[PDB]
Amino acid sequence: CDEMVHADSKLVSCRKECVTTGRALLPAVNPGQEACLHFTAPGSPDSKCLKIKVKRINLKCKKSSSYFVPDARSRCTSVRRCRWAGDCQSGCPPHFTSNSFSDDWAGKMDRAGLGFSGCSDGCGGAACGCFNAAPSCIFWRKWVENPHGIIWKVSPCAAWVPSAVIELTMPSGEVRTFHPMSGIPTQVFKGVSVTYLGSDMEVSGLTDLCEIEELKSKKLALAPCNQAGMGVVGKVGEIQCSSEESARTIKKDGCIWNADLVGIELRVDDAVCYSKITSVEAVANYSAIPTTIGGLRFERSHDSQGKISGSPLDITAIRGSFSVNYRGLRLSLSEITATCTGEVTNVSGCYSCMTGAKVSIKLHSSKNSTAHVRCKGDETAFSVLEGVHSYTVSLSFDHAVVDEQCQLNCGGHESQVTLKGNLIFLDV
Amino acid sequence: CDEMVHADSKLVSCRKECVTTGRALLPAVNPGQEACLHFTAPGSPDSKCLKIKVKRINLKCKKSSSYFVPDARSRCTSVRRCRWAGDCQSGCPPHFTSNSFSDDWAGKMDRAGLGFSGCSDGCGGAACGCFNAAPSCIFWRKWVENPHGIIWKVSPCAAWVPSAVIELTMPSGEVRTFHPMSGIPTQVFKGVSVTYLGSDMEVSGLTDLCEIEELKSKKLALAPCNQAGMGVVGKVGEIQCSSEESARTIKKDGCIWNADLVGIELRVDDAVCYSKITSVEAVANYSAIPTTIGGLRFERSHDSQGKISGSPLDITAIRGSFSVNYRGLRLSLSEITATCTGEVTNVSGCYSCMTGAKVSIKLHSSKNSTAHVRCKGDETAFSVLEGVHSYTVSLSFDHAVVDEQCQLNCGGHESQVTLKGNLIFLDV
Amino acid sequence: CDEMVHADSKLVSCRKECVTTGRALLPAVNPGQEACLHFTAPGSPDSKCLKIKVKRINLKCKKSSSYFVPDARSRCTSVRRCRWAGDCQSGCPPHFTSNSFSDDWAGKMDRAGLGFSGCSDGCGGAACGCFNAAPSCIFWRKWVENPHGIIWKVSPCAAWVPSAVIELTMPSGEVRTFHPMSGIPTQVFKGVSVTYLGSDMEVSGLTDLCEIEELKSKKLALAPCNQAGMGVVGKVGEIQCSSEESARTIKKDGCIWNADLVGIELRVDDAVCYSKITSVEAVANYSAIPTTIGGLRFERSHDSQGKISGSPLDITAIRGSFSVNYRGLRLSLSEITATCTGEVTNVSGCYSCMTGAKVSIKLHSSKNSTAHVRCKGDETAFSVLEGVHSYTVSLSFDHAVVDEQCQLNCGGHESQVTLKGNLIFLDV
Ligand SMILES: *[C@@H]1O[C@H](CO)[C@@H](O)[C@H](O)[C@H]1NC(C)=O
Ligand SMILES: *[C@@H]1O[C@H](CO)[C@@H](O)[C@H](O)[C@H]1NC(C)=O
Ligand SMILES: *[C@@H]1O[C@H](CO)[C@@H](O)[C@H](O)[C@H]1NC(C)=O
Ligand SMILES: [Cl-]
Repeated sequence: CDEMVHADSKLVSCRKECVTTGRALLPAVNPGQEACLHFTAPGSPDSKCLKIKVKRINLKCKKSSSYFVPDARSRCTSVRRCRWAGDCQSGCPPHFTSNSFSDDWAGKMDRAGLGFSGCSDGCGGAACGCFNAAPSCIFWRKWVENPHGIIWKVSPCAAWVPSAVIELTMPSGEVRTFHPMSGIPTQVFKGVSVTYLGSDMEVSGLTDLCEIEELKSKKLALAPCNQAGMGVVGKVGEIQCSSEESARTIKKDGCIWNADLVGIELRVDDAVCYSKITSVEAVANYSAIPTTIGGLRFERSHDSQGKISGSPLDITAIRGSFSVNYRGLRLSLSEITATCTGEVTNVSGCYSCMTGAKVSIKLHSSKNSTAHVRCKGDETAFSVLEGVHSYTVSLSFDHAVVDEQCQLNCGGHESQVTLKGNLIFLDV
Repeated sequence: CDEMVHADSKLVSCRKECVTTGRALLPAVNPGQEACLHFTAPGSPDSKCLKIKVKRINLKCKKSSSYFVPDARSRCTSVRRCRWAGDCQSGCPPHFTSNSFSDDWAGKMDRAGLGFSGCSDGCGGAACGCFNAAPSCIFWRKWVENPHGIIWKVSPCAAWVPSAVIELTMPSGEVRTFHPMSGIPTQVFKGVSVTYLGSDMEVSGLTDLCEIEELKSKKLALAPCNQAGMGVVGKVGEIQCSSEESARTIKKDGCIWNADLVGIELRVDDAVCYSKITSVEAVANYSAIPTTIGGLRFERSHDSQGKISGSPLDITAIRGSFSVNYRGLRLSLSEITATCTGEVTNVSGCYSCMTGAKVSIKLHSSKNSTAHVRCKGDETAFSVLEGVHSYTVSLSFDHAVVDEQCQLNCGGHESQVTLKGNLIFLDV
Repeated sequence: CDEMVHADSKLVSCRKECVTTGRALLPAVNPGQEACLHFTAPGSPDSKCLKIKVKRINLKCKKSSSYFVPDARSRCTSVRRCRWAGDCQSGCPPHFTSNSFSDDWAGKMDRAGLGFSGCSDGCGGAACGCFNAAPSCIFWRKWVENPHGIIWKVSPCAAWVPSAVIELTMPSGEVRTFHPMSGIPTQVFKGVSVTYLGSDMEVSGLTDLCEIEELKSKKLALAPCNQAGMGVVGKVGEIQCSSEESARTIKKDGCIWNADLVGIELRVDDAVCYSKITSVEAVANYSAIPTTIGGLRFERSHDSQGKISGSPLDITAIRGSFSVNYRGLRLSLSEITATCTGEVTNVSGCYSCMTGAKVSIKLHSSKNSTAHVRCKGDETAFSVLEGVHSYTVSLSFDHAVVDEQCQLNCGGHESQVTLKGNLIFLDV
């Protein structure tokens, strides 16, 4: 097993009772690493074997206020009336503001729909067909509608919190996998308890991301977005609604937007509509779960405290700590370093991209361990299994043609592998 | 007294002036947790008691450049002059640019204020009241003003750093509360010194936030904003000024903006003003201190290193570490586990929101300790005091009606509590 | 030789054979701090000296998808044709959309460039030079182009990862300097190995930054930007291209933009172009490296991964951890505390700014150590050398005139220093 215990002590704890007790500290346990502790009673040379393993440490999205986003399509129309016809009596009437409708539009329109209307001056003379010679009125409105009724629920991730899953193997052979309470001792067997002291992750300053979920396809995505109530043009949430029903038809009462998302000019007798709306569907496709951002792999979650869980691809970039309290027993450790040799089969993917290149490598390891791969461009560490298995790791490059040598290491035994491949650049 | 010492050692330290010394390691102490260390001399058979407690670990806003924002109101005006009247003598004069003013606007306008002017062509013939038939001139200006003179100071938080407040109890009973220097030993009494080794915090990737302060009400807020010199439309700082005085009237001499924050459409005989300005008063009211963002509660600070200090609601998400060096003394520990039972009195607030629901719980604790509450949807941990006291904890829910059971745990003694209440969804 | 070892233990390590081994834990080592370990054999007076030092811990930009940004300038043109001249036969022809070009534009236009065209009505009657009285047609196009051919490559930093550099001094005096792999033991000499357990940095929630590099000057900057494919107006990346070739002339096949970055006002016979494009050169100039953001100094990197390395100015805000495994040897430590006295020579710079004021201080230290400076306005810590040297440190103030007392400390020896200076406020 692995070298995980880095401190062992005999302590005198009191309440006035006082008992001599043993206490071991495991300060840095990466996921996949395993400690094997043996406890021997005074009378019997037999040892009880306890195994302590960090199965996984998940990053959980700590959400802010959620909102809904419709699949918006731009729309507009316009009608012109002479200076003595219709509502246009001596210019634009004062009541025709941004939420006004004209009876001369004749097109099917949602009176409760989200949009922006207005009155403006048009051509006047008889050369454009008006008895009056002064300029006329052009009643126009630009608005958005949601055909197909596609809706996403957007939840910005205000922060990310580690959630550990530990695996403890009893001397009886029973395996207990659970999310531990930090600082709370877990009684494993007679005289011995295990306490999870907390988690550490070396990745910091993660860019702002949001959980995006389509309400009737249930597909998940993770991408930047606006906070609830914000409408910065160019991001998901520029059009947002406070409920699913409001987003179904984009109603005024529940949705907000920036009216400049639809461009409208005013010609003599028509209007051209220029959609400036950012496609939420295109963002959901590009950022679809599973995805890799900032060296963190984000996938669908196996628990209920968040549908998305994250973890670094470099397995040594996140760690747990343990305290083992044992009384009436003597501690011994099972420790051996690992060895591994490797060959890389293919190197494909993209360079200077968010995902990073994909390096395929087959590797034989003497035991379950952690393999390290270090190039001049990037480094990573991943868990490997005993025997011969193939692995696909993510390494970043900044050039198209890759032909360099990198180092491979398990437990201090260093080897070399050959990366030969070609990478592409993604469009924006 | 809690279980905080996880390693104790006897060392041989030299300077060669070699001395045998003891050193205890406290690697993970949450705020509210407390260690009790007893030291006995080889001669005297009784102990001196030293108590080490992490009172608080505060997150301090590491500010970038600050700026000032006014309570801005959109505004514009326009006048139309025939081609042989007024300054319009030969169409729009080239000198009349974005900072030019017309003496015909007839408004008590601030000629030093931030805004944008311009001249455009209008209706020409006698059909719109001009003897000349060539097209007239429209002198217009869109600008922004600050009635009531309300100003906010905005300081973007480029990063957050932990600031620990530790509390040492001497055998004399004297309590010393101070912010320790990491790595600097603090002499407590004869032969013993304690050293703070640093702080750890698990919440990562916190969204960009800014300290916002009203200048003559002093009320604080924490919300997203532009950096200094940036003017993204839709966030605080779209209009920003380099001094309090320039923001009082929004002077062009010290303020910057995007002129598209105000839309102006030119029609004959008047112009309509489209306000696209984000209400800073609306943002500061919603994000008012105290506020809870991403599992962190931000409140007014008790020190002088910034007016806002943050801390995780789950107190086990932040921790400090100590080293205790003792010479000529034998270390013994006071350690006892806590038990608690509780009942939940009220469950109110919102769901799927930034702050989270509020769970009120009466709890009896056998000692100062940490209580854990784990539900199927969320989990938290909070400090409790000895005896019967009431607490208000924040738990997140994604549905309106809450009627479920959750687990309560102090020191590995688990009981159950029932949550009943109704929650509302926040509007954007 | 500082006090870095906080735990030493004797362990029984097995693989049926077992062996007794010593293991020392160094849980918190700041940059510049050094541990001195001495190993003696039971029957031998020969002592072997081992020095463990953290040279520095660097933050590395974990890059997202890269893109290219040109130095764009606004441009537009316009022509007007009477109702029966040119393409204007029956009003504006429908086949003239945003990507159309009129053959009557005088200046030569890049028909493959990025821009936006359109047809609009204008003055009609003989008062503006047309026989027909119906409104004429105005053919216009607003676009951007890249004179001088200046291009930047932008790489958003999705996250930051620490990268430690340690140096080990052998008993032979040899110094071995390398970036360690976390968890991999480094054999130093017979019976002793050193393992790096990981890095902790207390700075969290760092604002989103991007690496900006001019392709032909190689100058670097670090500033906020748009993600790849995003075009929020007001940030770097509002105009972005997927290749250096597309950015050389701002072609449409590879670049994207928001057409509202160029404003066009169509008047009777001319067109005026309004540029609201954010100057990238101004951002790269202001944010040029080396720069200080959020208490972290970002400088040109000395390694191969990334051109930029970050590190806290407060050296106690980042730390490494070591484990020393030694067999058949007894451990003894060399530990001396430091003393230092100092006086500040000059206090200049800005207040309420991202960089903070710069404080120059001459300081006499008895050894290599860490000096702490505590004011009521700010606190920092920096590495000092043995002897008398001058240091420049960054401390933050919120007022213009500084007249306050501050405290200096090395190894628990506290004195006082008197900062006096004047600071200025930066414009937006
Ligand atoms: C190695 O890992 C595999 C899969 O997790 C497991 O089945 C096997 O028992 C492990 N080997 C050990 C624990 O020796
Ligand atoms: C429990 O905490 C309170 C306030 O934090 C303190 O006054 C009291 O002395 C503590 N009880 C102990 C240390 O036994
Ligand atoms: C002090 O630091 C300097 C520079 O880091 C180094 O050259 C010198 O050897 C150090 N002194 C020691 C290790 O005693
Ligand atoms: Cl972080």
